[PDB]
Amino acid sequence: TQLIKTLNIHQKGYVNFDLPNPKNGEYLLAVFHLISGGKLNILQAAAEVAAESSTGTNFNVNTETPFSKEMNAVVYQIDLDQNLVWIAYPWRLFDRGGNVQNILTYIVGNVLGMKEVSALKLLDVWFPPAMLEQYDGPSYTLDDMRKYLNVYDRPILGTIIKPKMGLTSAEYAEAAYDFWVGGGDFVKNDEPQANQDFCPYDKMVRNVKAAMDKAVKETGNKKVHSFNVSAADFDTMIERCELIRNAGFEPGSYAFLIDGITAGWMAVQTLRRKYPDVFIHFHRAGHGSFTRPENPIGFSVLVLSKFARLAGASGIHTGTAGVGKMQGSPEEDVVAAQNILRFKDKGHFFEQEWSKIFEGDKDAITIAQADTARHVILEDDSWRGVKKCCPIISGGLNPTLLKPFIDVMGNIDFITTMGAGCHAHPKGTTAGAKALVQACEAYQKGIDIKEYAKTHKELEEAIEFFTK
Amino acid sequence: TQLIKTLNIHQKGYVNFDLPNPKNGEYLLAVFHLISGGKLNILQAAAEVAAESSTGTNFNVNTETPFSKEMNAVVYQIDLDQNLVWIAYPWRLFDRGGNVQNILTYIVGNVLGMKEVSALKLLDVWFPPAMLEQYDGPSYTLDDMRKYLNVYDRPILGTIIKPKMGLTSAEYAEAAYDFWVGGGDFVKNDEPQANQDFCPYDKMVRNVKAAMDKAVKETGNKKVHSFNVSAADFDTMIERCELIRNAGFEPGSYAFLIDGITAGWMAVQTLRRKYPDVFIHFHRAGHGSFTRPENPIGFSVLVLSKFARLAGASGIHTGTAGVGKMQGSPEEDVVAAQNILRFKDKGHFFEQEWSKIFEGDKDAITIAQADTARHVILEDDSWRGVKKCCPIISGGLNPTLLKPFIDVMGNIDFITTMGAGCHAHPKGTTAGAKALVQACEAYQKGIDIKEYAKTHKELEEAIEFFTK
Amino acid sequence: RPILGTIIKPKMGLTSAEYAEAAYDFWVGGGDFVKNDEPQANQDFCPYDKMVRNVKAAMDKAVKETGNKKVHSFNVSAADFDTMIERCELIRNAGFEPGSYAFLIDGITAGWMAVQTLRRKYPDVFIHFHRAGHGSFTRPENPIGFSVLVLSKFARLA
Amino acid sequence: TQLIKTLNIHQKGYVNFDLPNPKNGEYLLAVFHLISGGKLNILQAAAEVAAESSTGTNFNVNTETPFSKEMNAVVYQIDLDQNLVWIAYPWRLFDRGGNVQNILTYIVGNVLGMKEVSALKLLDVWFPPAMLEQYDGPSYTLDDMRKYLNVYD
Ligand SMILES: O=C(O)[C@@](O)(COP(=O)(O)O)[C@H](O)[C@H](O)COP(=O)(O)O
Ligand SMILES: O=C(O)[C@@](O)(COP(=O)(O)O)[C@H](O)[C@H](O)COP(=O)(O)O
Ligand SMILES: [Mg+2]
Ligand SMILES: [Mg+2]
Ligand SMILES: [Mg+2]
Ligand SMILES: [Mg+2]
Repeated sequence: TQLIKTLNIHQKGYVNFDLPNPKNGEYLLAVFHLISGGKLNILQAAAEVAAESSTGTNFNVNTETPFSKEMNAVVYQIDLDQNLVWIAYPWRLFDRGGNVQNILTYIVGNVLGMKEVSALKLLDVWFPPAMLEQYDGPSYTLDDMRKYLNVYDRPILGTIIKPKMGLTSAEYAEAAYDFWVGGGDFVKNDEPQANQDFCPYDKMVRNVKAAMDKAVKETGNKKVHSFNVSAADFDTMIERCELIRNAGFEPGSYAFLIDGITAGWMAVQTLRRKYPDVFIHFHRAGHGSFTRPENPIGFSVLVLSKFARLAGASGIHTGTAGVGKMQGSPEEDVVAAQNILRFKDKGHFFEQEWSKIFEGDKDAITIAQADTARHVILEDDSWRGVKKCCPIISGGLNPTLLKPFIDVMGNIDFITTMGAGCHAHPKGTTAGAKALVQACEAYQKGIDIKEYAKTHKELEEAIEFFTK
Repeated sequence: TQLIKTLNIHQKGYVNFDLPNPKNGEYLLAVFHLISGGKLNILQAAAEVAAESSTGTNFNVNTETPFSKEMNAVVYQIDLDQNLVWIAYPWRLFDRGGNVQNILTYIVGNVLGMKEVSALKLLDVWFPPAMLEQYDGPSYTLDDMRKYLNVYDRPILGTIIKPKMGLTSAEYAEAAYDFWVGGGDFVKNDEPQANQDFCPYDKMVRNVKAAMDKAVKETGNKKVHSFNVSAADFDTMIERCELIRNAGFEPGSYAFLIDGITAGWMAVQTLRRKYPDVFIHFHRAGHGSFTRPENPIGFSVLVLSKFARLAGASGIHTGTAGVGKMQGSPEEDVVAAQNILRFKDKGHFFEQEWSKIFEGDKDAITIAQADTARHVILEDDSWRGVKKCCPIISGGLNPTLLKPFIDVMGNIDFITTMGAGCHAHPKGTTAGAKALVQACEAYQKGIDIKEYAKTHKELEEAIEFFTK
Repeated sequence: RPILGTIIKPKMGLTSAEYAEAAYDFWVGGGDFVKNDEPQANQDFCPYDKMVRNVKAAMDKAVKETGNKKVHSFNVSAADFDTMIERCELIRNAGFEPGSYAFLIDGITAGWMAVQTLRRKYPDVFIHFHRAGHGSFTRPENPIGFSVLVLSKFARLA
Repeated sequence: TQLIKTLNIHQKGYVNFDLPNPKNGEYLLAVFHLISGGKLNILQAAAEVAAESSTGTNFNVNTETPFSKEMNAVVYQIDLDQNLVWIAYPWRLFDRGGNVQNILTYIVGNVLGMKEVSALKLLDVWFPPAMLEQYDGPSYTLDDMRKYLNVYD
């Protein structure tokens, strides 16, 4: 009321507390933690943020048409105690053809640089079904990799080949084989692993193909390697992708890892569209400045995961919820993982149903019940909703912390990669992989890891090394 | 000394205070503001940051080869009062072929997410000449656009067509013509301006071509439009680029604008390599979470500008140094602009010469003296050094603030775009452009804007509107 | 007068820009001929294409400044034929003035087949026979081998 | 010691007897039987050979960068009785793409023609695994021909 009266003529055009239905399908919804930078109240700063993020500037321009005002972002709700502002963005503003970076430019672009706000954090977003129809979403999912690996009822066990850099193609392939033949299913390139002169990319791909062939023949179990395809340009990325394709691995045995933050959302969308049959591994390296709680300006991990799911990433790192070495808590990481893995989640502020069909459809209710029961959904009915994005759990994880994270995760529908958790095991990479599989089996059987390690030497050695 | 003794075996491998020559060409140099997250001193947290950013993890992995330890990032200097840590990264770690996002993944990637640090801000970086040889740098520069525009001895005057979104192709072209025929040289797409359904991209390009043709014929002066080519994927971006190319504009009359942060560094490098003859307009929308001083985790504006120059961007927004609406001060913005515009700058912590030749070369000294004298350098001798990256000054700027920013800028070698400074002028876009040109002429003649506006109605109206 | 030439020292370790700068420094100082050192190739710190482009720019600058033509001898010895011809075509499509570039081949290490292939594919290009490794054949301290005269005669025949 | 003190400034950049790990993977190792050709001792001749076979000449050139010194071949060991010199060549010097004749041009190229040495025989070389990854190696082997011929034992 009073804050509305404090608004000038320009700011009033971007504030509508009497918006009749924010969830009518015309508006993406964004909740911002907002603290003004000085001399502006919360509502004035929110109006400036909405103008700078939809259509306007610090002033009313004389070129403003009545049609332009329809595209205005409007503040439709404010919590004064929490400093929360809700903004409805007409998704007509966004670039057509499922352009996610255009959305990020609108909502988490210039507004982060504004001195009018001392804190601007996009906590959550809500995608209407009409807007959700515009975007690709995932095409390859965790269920497809589960089918390829024949891994069900447990998290897909993965590793990151440590050292991060400095190994040759032969050494990297040897480490990948050592993890694979030890029982591990998933091996990923470290995020900066690329065509370095001491580890050439084609040699690395060929050696990884040979190592995976040997591991598959020895264990009788399929294996998956996630190749980092982040390059200087598109041509190098697609050349590396085609090099992986023409190796040639079995279909499903390789995933395309892209550094989403650094390489860009364009690279993620290009990989998703060019290779819909390949698991797109979204690596979120560099996300911290956006998502760290110490940083007042940015967007939450939940928003990043939601936009990664929208962009078509098959999976994205979500965080260990403070169990690992990455910041910082379960309330962000587990919530984001549930939101990207579930057909419907809470989440932080918006009830996000990833269905693209009518709200009260009986088939939608059946799909939600099946998704809650952990059955595969959207296989023959992919039009109904967005496919799930697989959470990927990494960062300072050893087998001893496998059970606690699941205790925070609430489920086992995720890929877990442990670089130092296995390669820093005193008895080698294969011993670390065996210890990880032993910890997973102990969790599956309900046996405590200390009790389980009495008959499993690798698990006991991992507990002894990783407890100090 | 004591902090070195506090280090364990793993951390000692990433700390070398006795590094004999950090500037030997083997190491990129990075200065980090670092505050530990808890239970770790400054040296321990710096060692973890260096390990996580070069080769290692929280532990020593048994796969580590002696060759791997050579690629270790080493902390070679620490200021305890300022909480500053210097890390030398062997640039052998970085992906070959001039991949900049690989560098960003190494140095400002995973380390931002580490809970071991409560503050981690990359304040500055230093590129050795041997490393600088590996990267493209700019190919089209501000000097080429100055030659095309026939604009010398004053900043290139530019505008952003406000409203940011909501105008049709005809209205946008009309606003661009109104600025161009008013004396303004440069018109840019707003950062999210793309193929929206109400402003189709091909229609916008054709209408902008017609408007620029009309403005060029009426004024007898060439004009430049910067088109936003940020798309969902590479194919859409190149389709829009080719659409601009086959419009067909005069060569030099169009620039390719890319949202570098959101669309990604891969898009910037791809635009640089595919179109070296086109001004690559780096728009840094979303940079704030990286660069805002309120955010303890990220990298400085200077580092972003330096990496944009390395990636081949012809120009990048640098900030109004607190004069405009964007945060927040001259010490970051002006320093970054000088570092990307000069052949050699201070800068924050490293003396960065952008020459790729011997440090004491007489020709290098002559080139530096010519660059200080504002002569065009590196035309016939582009091997010698990296071409300058033009600073672009935008954000809450009206003509009344044109003189003060130059007072902080120390030069007029920049493109200045004013969206609300001209389109919010009460007498229209052409009146705003005339007021901006009048303010520029008043600065060039030393006449105060209040004195100059007595014989120039547009400048007086702009002052009256923008002084309150 | 003899054609004045130089070899860019250091032999290795210079970037493409530093190499082109040294070549320009010799060229603008009155020197006519600049050659790749015999192992100078597509090293990671001095990429071959960047070296060729920078040498082309430096030769252009020296030619305009001095008003005299300049010649650079590029080492085209590679691992295989395909790499050698790729480097040769990279030199040709730089594109230098015809006669301003010579092809340097390590005739002993790379082999006589490389020398003959360079001669037959590029008869209009000066074939620079570098004889690195010849000493074991030609050193007087070595009782087994062949004289320098024999090596020169077979080079001229090839 | 005394041979180290006999060296000049130029030769000292190609002699490092305190090389910490010659087998760290950065260096191809070469052992040379070396007898100097007159007025140079074993260490000076070895330094000249290392300079001529990695980056240097008979003098210090003014174009030498600090990066260039990182590519210097260094004599890291000497057997005075056997006239043996160990030189660590950073394999960064070698042409990329598995170029073997480039390696031979470096190590057994110009140095054979030097008059500063009266005997220069490369007895042995050691390839680090990181260097060995760069090169092809045999693809068809004696085992393949044994399988084709059905000839074993
Ligand atoms: O390099 C690394 O740090 C990791 O490989 C983990 O290594 P360790 O498991 O051996 O520690 C992961 O890439 C990061 O955890 C990603 O972070 P996030 O999951 O938060 O996106
Ligand atoms: O939408 C905007 O906010 C602007 O068009 C400025 O508009 P006005 O000039 O009309 O205010 C610019 O894109 C930002 O300033 C970029 O910020 P930076 O220069 O810091 O990268
Ligand atoms: Mg990693
Ligand atoms: Mg139904
Ligand atoms: Mg010079
Ligand atoms: Mg030579």
